[PDB]
Amino acid sequence: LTACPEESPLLVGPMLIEFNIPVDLKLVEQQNPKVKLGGRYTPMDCISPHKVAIIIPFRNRQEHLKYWLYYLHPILQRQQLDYGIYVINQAGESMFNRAKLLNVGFKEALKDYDYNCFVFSDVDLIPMNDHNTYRCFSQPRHISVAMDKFGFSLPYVQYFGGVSALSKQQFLSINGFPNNYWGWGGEDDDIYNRLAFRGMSVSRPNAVIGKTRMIRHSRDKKNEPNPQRFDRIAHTKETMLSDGLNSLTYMVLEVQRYPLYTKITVDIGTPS
Amino acid sequence: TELTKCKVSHAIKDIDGYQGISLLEWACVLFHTSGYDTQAVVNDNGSTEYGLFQISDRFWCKSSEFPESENICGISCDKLLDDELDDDIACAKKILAIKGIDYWKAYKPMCSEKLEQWRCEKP
Ligand SMILES: CC(=O)N[C@@H]1[C@@H](O)[C@H](O)[C@@H](CO)O[C@H]1O
Ligand SMILES: [Ca+2]
Repeated sequence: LTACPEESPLLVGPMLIEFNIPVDLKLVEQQNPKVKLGGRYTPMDCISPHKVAIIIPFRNRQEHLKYWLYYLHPILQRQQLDYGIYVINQAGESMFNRAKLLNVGFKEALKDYDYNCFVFSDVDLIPMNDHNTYRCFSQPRHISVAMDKFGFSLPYVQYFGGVSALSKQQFLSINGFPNNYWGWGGEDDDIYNRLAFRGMSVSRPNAVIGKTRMIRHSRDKKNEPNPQRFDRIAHTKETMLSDGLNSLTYMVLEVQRYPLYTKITVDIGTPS
Repeated sequence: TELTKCKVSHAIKDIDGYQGISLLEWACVLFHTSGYDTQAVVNDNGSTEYGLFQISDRFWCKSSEFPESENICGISCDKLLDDELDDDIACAKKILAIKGIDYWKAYKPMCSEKLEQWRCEKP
């Protein structure tokens, strides 16, 4: 087999994304027989240069995961990626720490395979067009550029939340993501600041192909606005040196290999 | 209600230039303050912030949780959870005149550059 084409011949373009019909993973597995234990998939027809670990921060959103898996597995296979799905589950009752969980996913995924690309995706975002490739580019890639939540548009040019992708080198170059953001908000802006400080610019697909749907949900009392977020993002240049991959610590409570994904439950401590 | 940037910009005209803050800067500040949600309610260390401008019951409006607040704006915090922005704006102007723009923590870090994107061209 030879290299997969630059653009996949399997793409269909725009897709209807609805969260009406309940999902059944047994069925999802039935429809995706090529996905191997742990949610790994590698094309058999060609060789993909995109070895992608897809990292999903997570806490008590199984219904969301079902929909995510139902839609993403067929898309990712169409995109001809050599990928693995990782759900990083936060144990405990401390406020949600999205960035820290993404850092754990990076370290843990690397134990399974020599991934060269990392897609970081909220569990409630589904791309509406499969030309929006879930892989890495020469510059950091922001993927969920036109979420319905923001009226199918980018809320501000510095926005790097939702779904993004960084090659292993790009991630390493910014000392990964911050571990000190507890509660909602700002951690994605901090990441944006890091990329900028390392001289990188943000690559994005246009607003049409970047259309993305957000599964609706009620406020998560376990993820309230972080009171310190505005201060923290003003010091990224200095704190990115001492808070990141190099200061990441956590305890693995359980690694679960399911047919559609790997779920790692971790204890990431408490606000320091 | 989750408003749009242009809906907000059109509603806060009387605030344009007050204390030297332009409409672009406000569109930016309000997006990062409440996500343009007129019904936003956030707790912050023993106090609650309300509406589009996230006006706090600590000093500015009167809430049932904290009735002896200075209530500097002379208004019930529930009046800041509707879509009639005249009183939200009136109170913001008092905050600007008394405390200044830095009451809004989003201003300095998120609204110090790239202001053009915040312009509403819709008449
Ligand atoms: C400092 C802060 O709160 N930044 C948030 C960011 O975390 C979030 O992803 C985005 C979209 O909701 O809105 C910004 O205002
Ligand atoms: Ca009002």
